[PDB]
Amino acid sequence: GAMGSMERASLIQKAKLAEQAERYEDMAAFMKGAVEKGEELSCEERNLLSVAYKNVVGGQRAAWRVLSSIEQKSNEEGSEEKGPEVREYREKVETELQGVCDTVLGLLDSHLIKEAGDAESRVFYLKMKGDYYRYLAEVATGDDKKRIIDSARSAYQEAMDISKKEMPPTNPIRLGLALNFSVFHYEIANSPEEAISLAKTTFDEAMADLHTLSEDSYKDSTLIMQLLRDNLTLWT
Amino acid sequence: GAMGSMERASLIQKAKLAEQAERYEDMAAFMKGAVEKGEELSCEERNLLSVAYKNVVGGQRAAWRVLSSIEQKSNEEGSEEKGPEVREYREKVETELQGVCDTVLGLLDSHLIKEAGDAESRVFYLKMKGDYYRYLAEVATGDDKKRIIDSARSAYQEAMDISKKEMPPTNPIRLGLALNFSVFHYEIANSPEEAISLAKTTFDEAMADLHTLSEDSYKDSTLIMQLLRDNLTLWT
Amino acid sequence: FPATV
Amino acid sequence: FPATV
Ligand SMILES: N=C(N)c1cc(-c2cccc(NC(=O)C3(Oc4ccc(Cl)cc4)CCC(F)(F)CC3)c2)cs1
Ligand SMILES: N=C(N)c1cc(-c2cccc(NC(=O)C3(Oc4ccc(Cl)cc4)CCC(F)(F)CC3)c2)cs1
Repeated sequence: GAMGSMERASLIQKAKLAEQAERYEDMAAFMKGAVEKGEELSCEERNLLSVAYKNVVGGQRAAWRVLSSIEQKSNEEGSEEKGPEVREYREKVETELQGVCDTVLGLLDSHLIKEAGDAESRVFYLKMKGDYYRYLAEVATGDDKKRIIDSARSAYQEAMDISKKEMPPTNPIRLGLALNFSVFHYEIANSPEEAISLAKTTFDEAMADLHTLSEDSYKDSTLIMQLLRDNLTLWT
Repeated sequence: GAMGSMERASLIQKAKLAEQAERYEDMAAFMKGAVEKGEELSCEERNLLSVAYKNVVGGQRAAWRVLSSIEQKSNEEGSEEKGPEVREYREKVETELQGVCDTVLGLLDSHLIKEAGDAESRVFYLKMKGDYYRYLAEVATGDDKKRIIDSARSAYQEAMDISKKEMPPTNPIRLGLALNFSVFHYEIANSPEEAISLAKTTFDEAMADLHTLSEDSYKDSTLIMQLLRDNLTLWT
Repeated sequence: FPATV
Repeated sequence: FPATV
């Protein structure tokens, strides 16, 4: 690691600076360096890690979608052959995306998940593991696609089981996990009914627990509840 | 060059795909590969090159400005010492920006400018040369700052001299050159009166030539004229 | 696309 | 910042 010579605290400081500068590739590299120091991550540090890679892979995914759409059109009945370039470049972006996902999954496997004992850390990391297998699934087409899907499902399921036992229904990590696992069902697993059921049950159980929250906790929980509702409106 | 094995036409095709995907670093690398094939660039190709690097360096400049602002505040009377990290990271971004500028200036010097004989190509490239020295000037602080400023000024001046002899006053390249040279005067050369004079004279001479244009040419020229007016409104 | 966080 | 193109 090229961050091996930098202090852990300096890496965290520079990750925050990179965030302010919207330099998310740098932010991700700094937080990878911090993880590789071997210490567990605090709550703030876990979110710096997740924010950085979510932005990096999110940009890759958007680019992949543009290129895949162009590629499909080049393959419709009537299209003028344009050669291998669209496929090649889509493949280039795809390989870079897979590399970022493998990097994140590698950090979770070495050794963030195995040292995560508290619900807030363990659920957070297992949600990330589901998310990055889901992004691999979005581009998968080979002998491995079912196995990638099952890896996402398995990570999400373990996170769900812990979250239901150890967190209140309004916990934003629990809510975001359910939101994303619901999207997994709809978009990856061809299970729209499961997606809708999960979003609705999550929303209703959160609604019933809002009365326990402070104003600031209420704001966070209702924001993600609104995303659940948004998806349900998209799907019904 | 890692693009040495790819066809020129494939590089141009992939630059256009990268643009559609908002992958401007890739776009710039593809167009650098195309320039390094050694052939002159067509009008479309010149604009692909400029669009790519303008987006890359524009993002670097925005990040540098964020970090420089944080750094200045850390140095105000009353600030808590936070160590070398803000300076280090600003320096990192600055060095990467300088590298991109040097790359573009290198392409112009080897050998785009020397082979550019038509006004539309030669003015276009000399404007780029002024622009990328201007971006170097924005971050310069050493023994070289005056010389960087004079290099920008010299490139802009040669472009201006050609444009006034060889292009109509509504030509969008001529207009954009004047817009940017005016900004150079205001922001780099500490010559706001020159900046204002140049913008106003450029605007008025363009106004008087609009009657010669088609509807589509009119649209392009008046768009950049509006940018001249916008700056004049900012400065007066 | 649907919302995720 | 002022406009450039
Ligand atoms: N960016 C930075 N420098 C910093 C961010 C933080 C910080 C602090 C507290 C909470 C969070 N965030 C979250 O717990 C999650 O994200 C949320 C999203 C929306 C809402 Cl309304 C609430 C939470 C919950 C859902 C998710 F999917 F698991 C992802 C994490 C972050 C400290 S520093
Ligand atoms: N992006 C792509 N794939 C493609 C772009 C083109 C193309 C085609 C014609 C003109 C231009 N552009 C310009 O001549 C400039 O830019 C303009 C900006 C605004 C306006 Cl209203 C008009 C022109 C003039 C000012 C400047 F500073 F010298 C920079 C060049 C580009 C073909 S393909």
